[PDB]
Amino acid sequence: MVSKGEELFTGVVPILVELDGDVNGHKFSVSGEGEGDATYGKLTLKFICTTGKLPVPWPTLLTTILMCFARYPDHMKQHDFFKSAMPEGYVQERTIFFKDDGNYKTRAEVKFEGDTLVNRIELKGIDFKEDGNILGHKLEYNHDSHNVYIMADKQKNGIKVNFKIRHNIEDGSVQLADHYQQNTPIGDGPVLLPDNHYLSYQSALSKDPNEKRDHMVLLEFVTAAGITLGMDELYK
Repeated sequence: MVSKGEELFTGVVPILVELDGDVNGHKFSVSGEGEGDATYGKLTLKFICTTGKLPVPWPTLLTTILMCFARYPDHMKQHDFFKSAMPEGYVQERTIFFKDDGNYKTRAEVKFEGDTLVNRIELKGIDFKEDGNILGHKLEYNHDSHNVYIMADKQKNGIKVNFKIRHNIEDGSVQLADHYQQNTPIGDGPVLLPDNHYLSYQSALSKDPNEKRDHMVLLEFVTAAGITLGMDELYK
């Protein structure tokens, strides 16, 4: 018997992900599996495009395909909306605007099914350029560190989240992907509404040498942190 969602994350938790996508009319499905351990903010997953070739680069899907696995330090545990909403889950919705190119709109449900934390997602992408960095597969196979800023959404009883991913391109340029995100509880019970804070992300992208299908192996580390008030040196 558990009184708080965070109690479900004291050990290793199995994960499943299932994604149905449609980008410029190219339809695909992705299945993922692995495990998360919130005590050190780790996720490890393997994803497979089960319908054939992925029509977009794996790195553009990475933010879409589990913030409940962040490590929140003791002094911040009262700000962890994500686990508080468990086991019933939360909905996570985004629009991601790729600068000078198309956009993804996503809706996901993250919730326990039996002992397993399951992320089920629909993604629709429109207005992409056939010869742009996305459909043209010009992204490097990596995803650099990023800090995502979170604030409470009082009226929806959830949170709002914005961040700007800088995807590296083969030619040395970057491709910006503006993320706008909202999460709301699935259940009707109380959740923690957090003060403003950060999640620090790292992601390491690899391939399984024995895997011949289109796939991505992913490791994420995620830890929560507070903010500091920047000051211009003039004011110090």
